Amino acid sequence: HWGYGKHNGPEHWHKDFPIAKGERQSPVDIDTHTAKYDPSLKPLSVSYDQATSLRILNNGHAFNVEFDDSQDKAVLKGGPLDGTYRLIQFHFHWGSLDGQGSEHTVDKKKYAAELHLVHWNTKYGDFGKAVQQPDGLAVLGIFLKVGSAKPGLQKVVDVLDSIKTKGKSADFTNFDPRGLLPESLDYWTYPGSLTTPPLLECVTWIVLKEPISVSSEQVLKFRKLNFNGEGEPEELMVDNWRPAQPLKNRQIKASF
Ligand SMILES: [O][B+]1([O])O[C]C2=C1[C]=C([N]C(=S)[N]C1=[C][C]=[C][C]=[C]1)[C]=[C]2
Ligand SMILES: [Zn+2]
Repeated sequence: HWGYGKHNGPEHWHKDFPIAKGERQSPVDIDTHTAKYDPSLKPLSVSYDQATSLRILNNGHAFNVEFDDSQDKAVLKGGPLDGTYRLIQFHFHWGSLDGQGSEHTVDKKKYAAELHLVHWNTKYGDFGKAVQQPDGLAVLGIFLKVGSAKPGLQKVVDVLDSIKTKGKSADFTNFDPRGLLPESLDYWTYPGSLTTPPLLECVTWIVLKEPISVSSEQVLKFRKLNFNGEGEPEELMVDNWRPAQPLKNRQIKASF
């Protein structure tokens, strides 16, 4: 099936998922000089204090840390959002080299990786229903730049040996996602899509201006993961990012 190889990568996805050539595809390049400051945009409201992480898993495309979303424990509200969006999971996209890895770019600059905190609009009842709606998901995107280590990220890095291959999972309770946020919540926002098949156009993207810093060792360990399943030929999980797509008829708004 789909992947990030030369034979099944982003340039091939449109054959099975024609929406790949849609009107509101992600990611996109964020041109800082063209983004429109919108004084009407409200501050984001990230309430993760009651977050309940459950487990971490390697699904062959990235590693996902899942949360209990059967109640309004960890939610995202405010900003450009109407309503309450519940955190269901987070994952990253990264590169084979420090100079690439993020999906969104800023004035064409690529970061070493990009964290996606995925949330779904509770008015739709469940995640499956939400992805069929234009305002079904709110993904908070955060860039990672290589520099000093991110203490909060280390708990995730240390458990990766236990989910090296596709289909492996491990218990991952009591993880606090607040440890993954930068100091500032200034952001850019635009309507887009999942950056992976089915590439549904159901996402309100909220991308933070301020990157978090992670050490070269932390991202290096991301690169030791495998796309393949155990017992299959080893393919390192790197460059699991889709390149910037045409902005088309959309405006990127800035909260600052
Ligand atoms: O492209 B992404 O990596 O970036 C942001 C993001 C990504 C993937 C998903 N999708 C998830 S969690 N499940 C899913 C599975 C099947 C159909 C629809 C959705 C959600 C958010
Ligand atoms: Zn993602």
